[PDB]
Amino acid sequence: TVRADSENPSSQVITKFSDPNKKIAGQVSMQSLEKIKGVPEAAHRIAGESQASLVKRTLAEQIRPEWHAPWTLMRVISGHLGWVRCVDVEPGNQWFCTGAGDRTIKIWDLASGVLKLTLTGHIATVRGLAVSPRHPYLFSCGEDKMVKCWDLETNKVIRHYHGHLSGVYALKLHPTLDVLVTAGRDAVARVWDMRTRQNVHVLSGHKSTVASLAVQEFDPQVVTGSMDSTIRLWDLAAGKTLTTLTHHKKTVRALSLHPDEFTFASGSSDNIKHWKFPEGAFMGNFEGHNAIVNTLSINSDNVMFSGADNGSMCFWDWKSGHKYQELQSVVQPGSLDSEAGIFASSFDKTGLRLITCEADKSVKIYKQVDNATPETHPNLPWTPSNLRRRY
Amino acid sequence: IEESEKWDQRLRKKKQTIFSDYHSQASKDYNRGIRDLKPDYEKYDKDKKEEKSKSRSVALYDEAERLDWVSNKPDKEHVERLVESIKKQDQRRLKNTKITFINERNRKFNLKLQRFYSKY
Amino acid sequence: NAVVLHEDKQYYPSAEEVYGSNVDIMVQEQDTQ
Amino acid sequence: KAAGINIKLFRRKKNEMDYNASIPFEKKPAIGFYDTSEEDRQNFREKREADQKIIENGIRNNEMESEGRKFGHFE
Amino acid sequence: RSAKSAGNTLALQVTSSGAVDYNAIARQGHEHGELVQASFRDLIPLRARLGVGEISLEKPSDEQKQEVANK
Amino acid sequence: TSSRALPAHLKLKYRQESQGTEEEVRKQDLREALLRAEAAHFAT
Amino acid sequence: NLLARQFEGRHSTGVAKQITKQRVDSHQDLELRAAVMNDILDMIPEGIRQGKSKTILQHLSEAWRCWKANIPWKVPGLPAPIENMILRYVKSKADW
Amino acid sequence: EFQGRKRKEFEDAIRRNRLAMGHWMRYGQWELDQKEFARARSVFERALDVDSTYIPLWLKYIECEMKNRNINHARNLFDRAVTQLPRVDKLWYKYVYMEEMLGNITGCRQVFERWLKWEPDENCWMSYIRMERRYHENERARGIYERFVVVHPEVTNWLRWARFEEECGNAANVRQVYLAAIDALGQEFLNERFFIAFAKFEIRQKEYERARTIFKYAIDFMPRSKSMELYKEYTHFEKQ
Repeated sequence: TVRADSENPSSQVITKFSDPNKKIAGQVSMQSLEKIKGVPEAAHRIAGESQASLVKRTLAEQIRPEWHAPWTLMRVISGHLGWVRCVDVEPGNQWFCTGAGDRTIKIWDLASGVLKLTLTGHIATVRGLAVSPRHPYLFSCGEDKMVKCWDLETNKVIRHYHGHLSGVYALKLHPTLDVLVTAGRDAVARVWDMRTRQNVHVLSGHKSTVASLAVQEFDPQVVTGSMDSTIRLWDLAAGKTLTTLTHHKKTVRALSLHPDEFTFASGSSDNIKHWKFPEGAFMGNFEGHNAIVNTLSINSDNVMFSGADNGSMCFWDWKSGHKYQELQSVVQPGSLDSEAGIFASSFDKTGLRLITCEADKSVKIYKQVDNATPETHPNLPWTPSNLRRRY
Repeated sequence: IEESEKWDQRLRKKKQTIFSDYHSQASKDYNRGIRDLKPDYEKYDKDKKEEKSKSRSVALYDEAERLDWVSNKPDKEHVERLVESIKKQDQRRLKNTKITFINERNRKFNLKLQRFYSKY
Repeated sequence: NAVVLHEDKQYYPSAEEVYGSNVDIMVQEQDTQ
Repeated sequence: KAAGINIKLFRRKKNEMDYNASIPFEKKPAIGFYDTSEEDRQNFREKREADQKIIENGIRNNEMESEGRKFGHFE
Repeated sequence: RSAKSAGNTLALQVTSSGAVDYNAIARQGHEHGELVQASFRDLIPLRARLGVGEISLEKPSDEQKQEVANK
Repeated sequence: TSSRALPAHLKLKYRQESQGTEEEVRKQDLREALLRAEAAHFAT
Repeated sequence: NLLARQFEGRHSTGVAKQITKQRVDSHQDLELRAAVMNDILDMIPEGIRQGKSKTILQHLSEAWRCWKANIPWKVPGLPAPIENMILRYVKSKADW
Repeated sequence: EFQGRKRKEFEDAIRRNRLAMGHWMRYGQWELDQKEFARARSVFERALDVDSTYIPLWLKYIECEMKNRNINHARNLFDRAVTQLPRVDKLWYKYVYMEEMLGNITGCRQVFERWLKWEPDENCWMSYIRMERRYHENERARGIYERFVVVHPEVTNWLRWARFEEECGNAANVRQVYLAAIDALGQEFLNERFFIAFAKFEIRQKEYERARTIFKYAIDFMPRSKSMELYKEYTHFEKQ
């Protein structure tokens, strides 16, 4: 038909004249597609808006990671005779207590690892400890359905909290009020008064075991994640739920609060998500930990730790969501290969030492390498602008 | 060549039709149902041509701020064909869905065992 | 060439052989308070 | 009932809700964007009469099978 | 004419120029419909939600802490 | 009602002055203390 | 209490029962089975016909019995993650 | 008395194992055989209260509502189901199929718009294309193709748009779509098969200076490390 000819410039003037460097590698070259017919009144604006959304997303996933220095093993404490399930650190950062599957709570010295007295009195495995920062107490809970309040001035149980239809899997203390919150297998989180041992609130909204817990001072105060892969945000004043977070696919076994940022992060078998707290606004993913995460801990200087059920240990850059170190937990000599696992973890008060309670009957202490030198200790390489996340 | 082209299309489709996931299974069931559809009756063309002539404002196909799509009550023929298609599909499902042992359950268990361990 | 008696048999490496020389291995079987 | 009956009534035990006075737990479908309106109120007669024909069909089929015992007595 | 509202109010022309808003089924109940997350924008990180400027990631000061503590 | 539900331990105990209250922990320098303690342990 | 129970009723529902040295084993078994159910529900990926918990529980019970009788317990068709989890829980039970 | 007996047996069977969905399905079926409405919905939605994520129950409920010609009820049920589980395509596919085969296409168009707000996979967009092309109306299907390529930047979608464009009928439009595609994919995405398809379109249009020149451009564009198929197509055109 040869209505026009000489495509030599067209086949070049179209491809060449634009931004040379790719913006999102899928830019439709806004100025180049008006010329086609169609529905520019409605379809064109929708396409433009979708392009704006996608370019904003791909550009906002490109935060440069920091360095943060790597971690290393410094001490292996092996005193327990069962799986170590929980750990908490005393506010003065002198000693820490770890309950385990041998029915015992062992209190160790944080600096030296020397074993102080061993506390007995649970019928079954201990699943949660909490050293009160305003009282000289130590609350504990176990799969044997009762909650205890050890008086640390006499090392004897004084209070018992009884209402629970099955095992208790987590325990937390309100930072301001003298109120503690426990969560267990009966798909109910219960709120206890410390002094009177009364069950004021029965936060009953889930359908299965409330595997995770978190308590703070501003509303919503209680955050509970269960086996329904759903997180709930409760208000303690009325004992009702405000928001429900169903983004997770499998049970969320780890909830953790940022000390300084008013956001929280939760982990599950698929993905680790962190949220803006007042309304539960999603704020991004921590992808790369393809395992069953059990623990999440955030340092003071924006470092995240995530321990898996198979000994996988990943350290995350909180700001950029970049996994800057992969560590594989190694079992103590008597264990099996399948015995590698992590159940509980916590940074100390300073945040320079990380305490890990393993599925190996051992407690391990991790310390950042002191020499530093970002030139000689590079993080995991960061490869920007590969492709937009599916979401 | 046209007959050969139609044989090419047949053979092409034959090698894609030879359970993977629910995600793709939904699509395959839907496009089978589309393959069994008979659209383009005398209704649609009349609806396109009639009320478009007096389009003083807003188009019959505009749905950015259309209001009438809430109140579309179909006719008897369409609902009838709905019911017959559903019944035929149900009947099709029920049609396609259907001594080492002491009882019929033991038999089914032994056949399961045979399915899993005979390789080993 | 030497034989290993059953009571002398070792199945697992020492914690030093498995953790390196820059980790202190603590075995706190007994209480200190 | 064949010759002369005192209208025998079946016996219920003393501690059952009977499942025959109302819906056992009485939950209604949530109302949505599209108004049902007529879809049930235009055809309350249908809600009663489809029920009626199904009863009557059950009665006919039971009667035919009861006489079918004699009908298929020898085959 | 005596029909009342036998059905939910139709979708709304939201103030963000969004043509039609089907979130009314999800927000039906919960007594907290303003916080029910039922749209694809809720799958997107707040870092990249388009119509967001500065998001304040700091705790609600001390007056809010005291008020909520007292309540 | 039940024997174990009777009133008991009606006085809640708070951390006293030298027991490590929040004020002192905020005033204290935990970092250099921790490193000094670790070095003291190492010396043995 | 006697008069309250007389004029009110049992109020049996919604009451807890402490473990009393006779329910110790039957409660430990329940907790172990619940934990194994959770692990099964997690390690199995999405859309892989999750209705497979009971058979893995049977495998776990048979593995425990084999351990007690000192029998190797090699199952040919078992996937590696399931086998590893069963071994781990059997070792936990054996140590207890 | 017969419904009372069956009702009591099914009610205990579902109270004992409240997680047995088969019992609820069987109860709904048996109740549906005579008393077609009201309490059937009650029992079914009770089961959804037990577990609302059981897709077979949702589908069974839909089919049972449609057997008795209750259409608007089923449309409300779909709205609840799709706002509850937006990321399962079985419910969306059943919805669009039903609405499409009712004859109401003004509503299934907006239903598809709702589904497209979630950016589904390419299968949903292709279903929308096939829907629109089933009633011609290609003027807005071209725009829908634009949405498909902007949401899903891949060479395959651009070839699909070119095929639709040539089916509708134009020459400047198709090559113009191809120019938009080249300037969108850029150096790092444009593979040889794209230029092969453009060359084949040009040969079918019997404009051969264009075709030979795009062959030279493709020769010099991609590295000679991966140049086999483009070279052989160049040979086929020039010798043919």
